[PDB]
Amino acid sequence: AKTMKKIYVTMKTLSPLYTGEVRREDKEAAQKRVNFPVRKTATNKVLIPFKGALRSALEIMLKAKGENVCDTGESRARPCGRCVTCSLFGSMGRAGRASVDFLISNDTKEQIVRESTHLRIERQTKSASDTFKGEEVIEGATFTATITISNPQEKDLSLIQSALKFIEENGIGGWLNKGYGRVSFEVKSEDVATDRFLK
Amino acid sequence: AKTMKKIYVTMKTLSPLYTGEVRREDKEAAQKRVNFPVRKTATNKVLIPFKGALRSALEIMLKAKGENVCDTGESRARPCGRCVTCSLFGSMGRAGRASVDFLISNDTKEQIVRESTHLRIERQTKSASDTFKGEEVIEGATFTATITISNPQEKDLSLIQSALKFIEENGIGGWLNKGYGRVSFEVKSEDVATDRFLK
Amino acid sequence: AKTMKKIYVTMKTLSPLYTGEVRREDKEAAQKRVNFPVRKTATNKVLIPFKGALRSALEIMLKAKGENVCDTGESRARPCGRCVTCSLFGSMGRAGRASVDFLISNDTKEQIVRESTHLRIERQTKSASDTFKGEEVIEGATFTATITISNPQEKDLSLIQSALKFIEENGIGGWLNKGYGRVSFEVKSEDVATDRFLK
Amino acid sequence: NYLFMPDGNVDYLILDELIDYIERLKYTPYKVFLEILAKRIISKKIRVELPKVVLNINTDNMCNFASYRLMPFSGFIVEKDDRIEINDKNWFDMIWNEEYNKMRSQIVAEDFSALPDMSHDKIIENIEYLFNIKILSKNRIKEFWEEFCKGQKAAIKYITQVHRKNPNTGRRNWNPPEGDFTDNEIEKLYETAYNTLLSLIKYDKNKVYNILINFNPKL
Amino acid sequence: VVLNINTDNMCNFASYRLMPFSGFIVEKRIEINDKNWFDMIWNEEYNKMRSQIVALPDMSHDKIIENIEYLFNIKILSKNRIKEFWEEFCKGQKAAIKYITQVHRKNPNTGRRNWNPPEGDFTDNEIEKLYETAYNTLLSLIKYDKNKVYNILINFNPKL
Amino acid sequence: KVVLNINTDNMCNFASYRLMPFSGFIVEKDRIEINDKNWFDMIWNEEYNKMRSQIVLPDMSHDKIIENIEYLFNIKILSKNRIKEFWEEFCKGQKAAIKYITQVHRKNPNTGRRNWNPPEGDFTDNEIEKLYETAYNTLLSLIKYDKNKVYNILINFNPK
Amino acid sequence: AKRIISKKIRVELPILIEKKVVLNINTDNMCNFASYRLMPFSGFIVEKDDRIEINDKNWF
RNA sequence: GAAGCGCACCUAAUUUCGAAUCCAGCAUGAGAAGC
Ligand SMILES: [Zn+2]
Ligand SMILES: [Zn+2]
Ligand SMILES: [Zn+2]
Repeated sequence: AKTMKKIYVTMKTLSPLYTGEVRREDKEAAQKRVNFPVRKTATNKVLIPFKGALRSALEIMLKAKGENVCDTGESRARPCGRCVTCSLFGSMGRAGRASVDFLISNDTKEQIVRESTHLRIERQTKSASDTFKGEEVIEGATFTATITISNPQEKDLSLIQSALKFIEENGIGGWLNKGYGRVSFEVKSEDVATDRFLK
Repeated sequence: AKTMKKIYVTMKTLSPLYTGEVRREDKEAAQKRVNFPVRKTATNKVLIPFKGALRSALEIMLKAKGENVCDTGESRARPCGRCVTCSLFGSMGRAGRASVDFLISNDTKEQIVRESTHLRIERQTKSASDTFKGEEVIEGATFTATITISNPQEKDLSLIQSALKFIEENGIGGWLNKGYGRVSFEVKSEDVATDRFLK
Repeated sequence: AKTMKKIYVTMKTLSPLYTGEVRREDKEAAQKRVNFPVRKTATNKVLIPFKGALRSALEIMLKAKGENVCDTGESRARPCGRCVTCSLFGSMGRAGRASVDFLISNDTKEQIVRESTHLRIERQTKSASDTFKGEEVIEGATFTATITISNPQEKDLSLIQSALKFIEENGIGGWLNKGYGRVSFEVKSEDVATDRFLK
Repeated sequence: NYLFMPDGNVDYLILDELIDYIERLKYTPYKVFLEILAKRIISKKIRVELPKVVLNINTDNMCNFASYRLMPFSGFIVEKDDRIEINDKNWFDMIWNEEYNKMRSQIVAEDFSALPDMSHDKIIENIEYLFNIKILSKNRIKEFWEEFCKGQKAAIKYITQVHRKNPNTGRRNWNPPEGDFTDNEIEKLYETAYNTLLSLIKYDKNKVYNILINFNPKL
Repeated sequence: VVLNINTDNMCNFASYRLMPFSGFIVEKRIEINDKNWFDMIWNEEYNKMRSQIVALPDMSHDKIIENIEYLFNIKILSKNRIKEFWEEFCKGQKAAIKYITQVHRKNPNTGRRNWNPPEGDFTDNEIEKLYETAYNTLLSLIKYDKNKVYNILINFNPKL
Repeated sequence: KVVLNINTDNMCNFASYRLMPFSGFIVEKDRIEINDKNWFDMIWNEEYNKMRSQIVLPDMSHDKIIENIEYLFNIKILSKNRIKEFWEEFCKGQKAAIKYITQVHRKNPNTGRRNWNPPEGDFTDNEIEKLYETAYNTLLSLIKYDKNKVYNILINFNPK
Repeated sequence: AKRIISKKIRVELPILIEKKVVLNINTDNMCNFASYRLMPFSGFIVEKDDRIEINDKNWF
């Protein structure tokens, strides 16, 4: 409790990135022009959910390794509370110690979000049977997050860095199967004392 | 789920290759100089979609074999999910196990991207009735992609390689009827563990 | 949809050939050395457009026969979609069944491409007025192209062979009225399956 | 290195004897932080200063003009999250076109301000048939109720937008039916959806709301 | 407060008459000036500062509607053409005039204008008359204000 | 009478004229009023909430009911919130409670999700579907009883 | 290098000098048009060798 | 065996599509102390 781990995460896109609008009003205002808008701030900066990506990464690798790690991905699945990812990201009775911030971009939509034309091609005619327009974040766009771990253990840095390498492999956001979301992570960790703000 | 199949493909370009700029901003910036821009990255590398080509190859070939494969290429076609291409490349209800990256170039624009003059000739006059300008990818250009299959089966690598040979017969993107897109693929396949990042 | 037609086309050049360089950078880097560069690859092999020559040939013969074909080679002319050249080589709604590869030389530009002095001579003084330099493919050079028809009908092979005989009679490439580009063709058809790559 | 004669290298100095001291340092100062004496120090080939990240995103044409060089630019300063940027007229034209497109998107036609007849039983039968073959889907019924609550004119406009067979493509915006059908049955089912929605357009709001809860309970 | 702006295209929303509007507030007395005034003042200042350092055909609205209907049916005025003319109209009247002049210009070395060719069995004199009709129609559409051009062209290219 | 309901604060100075890019709506009434989007969002919500204003027994043993509800409370299908909601429904009639168990037990055609809480444990999928079924029969038979017995039986499992 | 060191210039035989940009104009009178904090300004881009700076009509 | 020449011109536009579909549920806590 006298120390806190702070992981500054600097992510850079190697592929085009899509995650989706979640606010119904901005989706409606954008779906007059764009069928798939990116999730944006009101300050015009792209957000990418981060806690679910790290948590899903850690449950897949820790279930492949063989540890007694629960699955919170199933429909209304209750977390157990006695596993590693329940300690790090949360349980029913205890909040997760790793407060994972959103992946806020460094830049703004007019520099990173580009409208895009996607297609659906008939397999016999080779003609565009369908098309749609989705916004997408460019390659080389830089995103900043901060993971704040309270009462840290020894393995938390290794767990977060391994989950980031899994996200580098598999992608973040949506449309991961068609090639979107391939990123790189740079980690600057630092142990702080919880009484740093007190003058 | 403990194992995962990584398929590293390197596409050597043997004919010219046109893929199309999907980004309206990049098109409008580039349609003052060339009429058919190449799909490029913001890091100035060529982007080619890969999941749709492998999917279309597998549906054409497996419909020709007589296997139960739904045609997703028809307009507003809903995948059934009880297919074999639906397991690899997704359905309405289950994501595809084969996450297929974009074919990003090893080199950059101004090293593999060239800017070309195309023509249209009167048949009774043999004079240039129309001229346009396109952007094309040179021959010998190497592209790398990685296909990660999450719950691997035995048929996945053979189906992906088959589909690749169909692309070497037909073409990867753009104007496949006039000769563009004839390419070759080199495949390196490995079966990694899912807990290879967890330390 | 179950079978597919391969026409393997081997063309032997019988009079010197000139297809022009299309790439602006390749034409600009050669203008101090040759005024007329030949269309080549980055692997230094000669590239000839073939789909347009076959389409123009079939339009000319089928229009002179009296069958209903569209004259696509007029400026910005939309193909009709109901003629057999629209079936073989495409329309704006349906792609061509006959995907026609480029004519790729079997040898390198060092073995088959030579520089040349073309003249313009005054008629009264019988003297050299203008001198210019071209690149020409020598006679005896061998080019290969594979024509793949996706939904083969009965008459498509005969239509391609009649267009090849027309191209032998007229010429391919440029400078056709000066005697350039007279070729010979050796078609090798083959009815392959569409599912032959499936193991 | 900041000096306020130290023999070691001095990158910056913070200040005719001044000139003598400055020349007396080993090497030479890169910048000195000092009027006429500053320009005299300039005459000894040494730089002077005389005491959010700013980003000039602009084209460039330079007129030397006076001793100071310039570039005429009336423009815009944009304050952002951690940076301040400078843009020209074209940026403001682009944001003006995007905002003006966003404006007309709003207040379209008459929001919240010539139809066939068929019985209520017929309407439940046709919506119940087209629910189960995936033409009148839940998204379709939702946007039906959204365009209906803004008036009958908006609902006629949206129905004529969905049912419009585009002469370039021959594709109506309906969801294609699920099951084995030939083409003529597919257009007849689309015309059935046309007539059913245009006939419930004539009904009152509580006779529509009660017909679309048993297909969309989150209307 | 003085309006000093257009008051057509004034739609009905419930018991109110509204208009989606986008403009400037000038405190001088109080002037709600539009983008026309702003481009005039911007040119004034830029021209002023730069030195410090150193006819439309009159065609009726119903005709306009009939003519763009006819040229859209025969594909001379297409959705891409209307969309590009709309973007060039958003940059000003002079830029759009340039645009339609570049489209209409018969190139003396080819005899080709940048219009899409007509769909139909028209002879070359009729094709030239329909191109002149397209030039006169869009060039008369240039003279109208922005909301009226948007209203005419939104019935033709919905994705404007 | 032009009344400016735009904030006259935050206004720049360009070309010796103060100015502020505006983006709102003009409203006819005596007054030609200038309102912002917030006003149109408020009016849109008021008219939308003015249009949405017009919005109109296999009895088993008592011991079975107790044993079933004991098992479902232990395996976490019939929880405290669902018992409280069922009690509020039974406290507004039996037909309401019919509709409530119909709503919770309604398997979605597309997803195959019933709105019960997944059973805690390691049961198989057919066992999970039969457990949702006996939740349906147990609650539906409890609607057939009267208010006193339903009250005393649910207060053992939800003390509120 | 000896003669250069005698002429008082440094030599290495094989100091964060950043060419910043200076605003030099008020930003208090900003406004929100379409999710951007903008102010139209009239000025000059002066290109002093130490730093780029932006100035008003007063400076010219 | 020598020598000259190795250059010019046009065109670089146009069109279609930019939609559709599924979900919006749960669960825990309802007290504990003073004055
Ligand atoms: Zn757990
Ligand atoms: Zn399927
Ligand atoms: Zn045709």
